[PDB]
Amino acid sequence: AAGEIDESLYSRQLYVLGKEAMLKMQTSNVLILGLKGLGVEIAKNVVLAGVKSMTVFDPEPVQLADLSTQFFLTEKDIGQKRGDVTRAKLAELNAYVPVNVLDSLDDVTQLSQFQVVVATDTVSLEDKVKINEFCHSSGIRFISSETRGLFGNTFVDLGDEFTVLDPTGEEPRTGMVSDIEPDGTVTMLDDNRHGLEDGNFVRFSEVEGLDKLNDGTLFKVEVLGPFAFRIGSVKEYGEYKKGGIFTEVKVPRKISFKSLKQQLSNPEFVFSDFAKFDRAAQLHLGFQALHQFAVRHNGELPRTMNDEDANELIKLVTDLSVQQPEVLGEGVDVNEDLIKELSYQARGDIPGVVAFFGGLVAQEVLKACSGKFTPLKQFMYFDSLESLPDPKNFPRNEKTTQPVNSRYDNQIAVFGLDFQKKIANSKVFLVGSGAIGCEMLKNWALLGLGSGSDGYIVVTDNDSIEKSNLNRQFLFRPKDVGKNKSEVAAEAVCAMNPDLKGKINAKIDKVGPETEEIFNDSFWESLDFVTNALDNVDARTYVDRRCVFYRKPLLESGTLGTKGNTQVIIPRLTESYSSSRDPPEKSIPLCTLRSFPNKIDHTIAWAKSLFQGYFTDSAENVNMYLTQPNFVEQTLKQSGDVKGVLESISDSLSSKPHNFEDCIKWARLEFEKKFNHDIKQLLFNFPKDAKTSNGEPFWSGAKRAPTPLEFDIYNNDHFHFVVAGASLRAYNYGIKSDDSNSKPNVDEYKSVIDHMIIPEFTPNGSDEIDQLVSSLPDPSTLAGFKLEPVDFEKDDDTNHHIEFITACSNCRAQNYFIETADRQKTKFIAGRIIPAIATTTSLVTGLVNLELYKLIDNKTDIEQYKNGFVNLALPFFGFSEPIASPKGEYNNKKYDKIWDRFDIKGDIKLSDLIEHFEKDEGLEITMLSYGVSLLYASFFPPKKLKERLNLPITQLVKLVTKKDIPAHVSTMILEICADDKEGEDVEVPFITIHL
Amino acid sequence: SSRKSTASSLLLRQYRELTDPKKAIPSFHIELEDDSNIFTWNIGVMVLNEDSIYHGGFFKAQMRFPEDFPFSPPQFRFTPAIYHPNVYRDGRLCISILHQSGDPMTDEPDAETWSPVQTVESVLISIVSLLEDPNINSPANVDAAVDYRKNPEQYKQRVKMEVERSKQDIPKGFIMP
Ligand SMILES: Nc1ncnc2c1ncn2[C@@H]1O[C@H](COP(=O)(O)OP(=O)(O)OP(=O)(O)O)[C@@H](O)[C@H]1O
Ligand SMILES: [Mg+2]
Repeated sequence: AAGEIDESLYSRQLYVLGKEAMLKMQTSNVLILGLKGLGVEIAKNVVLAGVKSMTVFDPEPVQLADLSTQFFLTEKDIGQKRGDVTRAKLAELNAYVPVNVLDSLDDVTQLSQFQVVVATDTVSLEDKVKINEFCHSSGIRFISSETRGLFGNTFVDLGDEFTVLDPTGEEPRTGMVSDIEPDGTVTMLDDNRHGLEDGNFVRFSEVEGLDKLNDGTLFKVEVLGPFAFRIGSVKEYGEYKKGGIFTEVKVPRKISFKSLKQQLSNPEFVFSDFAKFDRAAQLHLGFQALHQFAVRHNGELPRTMNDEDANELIKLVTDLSVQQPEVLGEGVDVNEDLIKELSYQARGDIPGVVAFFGGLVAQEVLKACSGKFTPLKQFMYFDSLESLPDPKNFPRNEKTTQPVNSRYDNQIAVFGLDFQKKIANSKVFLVGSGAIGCEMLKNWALLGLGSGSDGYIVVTDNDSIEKSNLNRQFLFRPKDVGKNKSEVAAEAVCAMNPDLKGKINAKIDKVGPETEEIFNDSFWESLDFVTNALDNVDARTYVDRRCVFYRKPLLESGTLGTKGNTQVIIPRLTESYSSSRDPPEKSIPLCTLRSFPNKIDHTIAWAKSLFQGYFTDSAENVNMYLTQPNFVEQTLKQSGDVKGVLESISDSLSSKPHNFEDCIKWARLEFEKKFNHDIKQLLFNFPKDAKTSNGEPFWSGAKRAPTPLEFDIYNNDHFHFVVAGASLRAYNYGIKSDDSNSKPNVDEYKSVIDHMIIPEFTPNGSDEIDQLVSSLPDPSTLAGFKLEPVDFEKDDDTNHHIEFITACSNCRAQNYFIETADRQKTKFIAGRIIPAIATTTSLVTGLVNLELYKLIDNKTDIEQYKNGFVNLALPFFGFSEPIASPKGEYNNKKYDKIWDRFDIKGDIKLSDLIEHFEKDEGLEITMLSYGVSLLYASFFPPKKLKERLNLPITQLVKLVTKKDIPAHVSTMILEICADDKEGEDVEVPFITIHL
Repeated sequence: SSRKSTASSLLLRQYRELTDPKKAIPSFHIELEDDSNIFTWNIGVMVLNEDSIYHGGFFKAQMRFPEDFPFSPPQFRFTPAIYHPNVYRDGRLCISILHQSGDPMTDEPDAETWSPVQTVESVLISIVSLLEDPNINSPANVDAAVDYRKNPEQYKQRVKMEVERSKQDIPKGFIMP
């Protein structure tokens, strides 16, 4: 086991943490003191990540109030020990991680068994300081965390020596060099960015002229514009000639941590909101006072919404400020109202907050185990008082907030009974049931959202469960693989809070245009708001455009590895998601793809394209050619490389294999074509020593001269190109392979390749398509004959897909002296896998549920909302208020450019439309479009204009688009360009035709 | 704040701008396919200046636009693949302007890249400017490249035959400007 990582489970997490990091995690034993919501959330996340063993310590008996945020406790468990009822359910999350229970902790020395000790809100500050001194002086990593209502903190102490090995987890920067001067000024190539900050370190390779500068030596970086940097003298090494590629390196960093006692007096802060800087110090005293209080008052916290205890705490804070004047700062008074809010909420347990700190803390643990990412140094404090509703609508006093013998008791402690009722009666749509979706549903079960007689949840997802999802989508188990995410997940949370039983509508419908008959005008008009747990841009902008049309709030979010964001979309007030979208990855120029690659990304893109061509497009085309008797007409219409479609057909049929050995020969021959003949061919067309552009050698800069390959079955990439090509072609023609039986023996393949003849490379419009038509077989000769197309599945390691692409890419990499890449890197690029971890997912989801509270109060003050960006690598928190909507003006009338629209009753006539807008709005419709089609234009010729100008809109659509409008459709959205009274084009709202 | 307008509307406005006879822009005939798909234009390209080797040639083309215009680029391909040093059998082109530069773009500092501020007329200007002055820093593995580099008479002979084939597709369609 020692040194292996189950890639099928951990794939998405490995791309975040790396192999090395995960191996150090698998030697580390973690202990968590206190298993309420904060504990179980931290533990859930650490156990999913994969450490050596998880041990939990909580002997106290279960109470109903503890069910506010502990998703693993039920009503039936009351009275029992929290550790014992939590451990079994924790154990289910990762069979590779054993979960144990510490009966007792009166012997502090038991902590020596452990590598990381996390102490939650059940441990006194007295005991926290004791346990920390023991950890600090024994070399054990100590982390601590507390939630008090809508407030919270975390404290990190990794000891006198700790080494950060990779501080950001981002991939190292590189770039091609054109010149190195004696003083060390590296000038880049042809206008590429390096991306390097001051004090980075870099190595060089392929630098001709400076021999021992390529041997692994590091150079510190002084940046000189975006296209240059300096690295000190280089006269000793030689004199620059040509070529060269630099590569960034992260050097280790030794950092030191101070004990908890030392930091209570002199804390080091990491800020969670730069708009609340001043609160950090206030809360540092406050949180300590909350312990001095509990010592004085028999362990009890301030009573909920109680003023006596609040003024007592304000006293305790003032007194502490006089003991510690550097921690509050000169001339800085106590923020009495903040401390007052702290006491009013000391007893609260808020799902969204418990999730925020659970995810963040779980990550601080993996950094403690592994040396990956920069730990928090050292204290961090957080509040979300912007979640509180307007006191006028929902009063907060000692009667609104008292308990009522419910699970939601410690949420009422913050918000009041009537407000929790409003949460319960909410009608909400959750699009997607994946990592964010599962965390969202747990949070909603803990909230009771939709549990009311007026409320409900609709959750939808057309995907199933795969094993790699079990690492962060924790409502699913290995026995659930294959089932539908939404149905398993809704069943899963009704177990957790049976108050939701029968109130979650779990669909398996994909959200897009084709399912608008299920999700109809009536479906949307009922909802209070919409929540996205989507992973792709088409689904996010479709849901967005639908929330704009129906004027419904939208809660959008997302994660990339350690990074996450949240966005709040409010009708009539903020921008939508589509406004502030991201630009998809740059397409690779066709010249770099087809003839002059310089990265492995170019050989994998080329290799995928070739996979898709060989084993999918070709079968699809042969089966279309035998099925559709007018394929040739549609293919001549179909402009792109028609001769290559017809040559694909003719190849598939003129030489079809009948046994596996013919597939082997085909694969070896293709090897020769792609990597020997085609390379020699390119070299004939542009010779190695060709000096074409300016007098300079042709293969200079980003152009690398290739070398034809001499097949060597002992070269692993050469071998697996033929093994995979052979098995995939065998699949295309329904030919049983001997490798599906057992794994491939090289002597078998070598015996066939040894008795093969290898053609030498010979270097050298209407007739060309007709002779190919005549050569093709007539479909009538081939009965029942089908080719089986291949459907690229990246996550099946037996199916030869990534195997072929790896080999193919890497062979082409050999061709162009590009370093090869392993199976996992190819899977990541070829398969476009997004790195994911459960820690970031939980944190983001919590922040989202802290904005949901604001939606329930119909808040319309844009400043009360918070859009989040986190990077747990750093760790960095950065909130900002949402951007207000663009506004526009036509004819001195102002309108909202995202949300406003003209409403028109009935399937009006185009003429009546134009006249209605000139009389009523002063706009002269110039151009009018429906979806993708242009219906009307003011510049149209007479014959085009008169036939269109007389039609009603639905008939107009049918005329222009050649399609009936369905009967289910109730409304249509039209886009117009128009002129104003002055004759100048103006941007104007859209039109909603209520039929 | 550059391109607040819709994608559909943006292409329509640039379609009306480039099809206006009064505007009269530097010779480019463009019309939508089936006057219905906004996001797929058919474009006839004629060469302006006599000094270049492609003068007096009408080469048809299609421009396909993506849903997220203009923060992605459009695809361009000649409806008949032509004899050009930067044209593959497909009809697709080696141009630096139709690909994104990547990472923080910040200034897009020295030359020729796709941006949101970039316009369709700009793409069409650069297709013509690359046609009349071919670019040999990014050649394509077509016969046309090798012939331009050695500089035999065959290069200009196959340019002429292609310009004659291009002239073959102008009479159909009364108004020839
Ligand atoms: N158009 C859509 N309608 C409804 N749900 C969708 C749509 N598109 C994507 N989704 C869903 O959103 C969810 C996103 O979750 P997530 O990406 O965390 O899991 P995943 O895609 O299975 O994981 P992996 O990224 O490792 O393959 C998926 O279940 C996906 O099927
Ligand atoms: Mg995904």
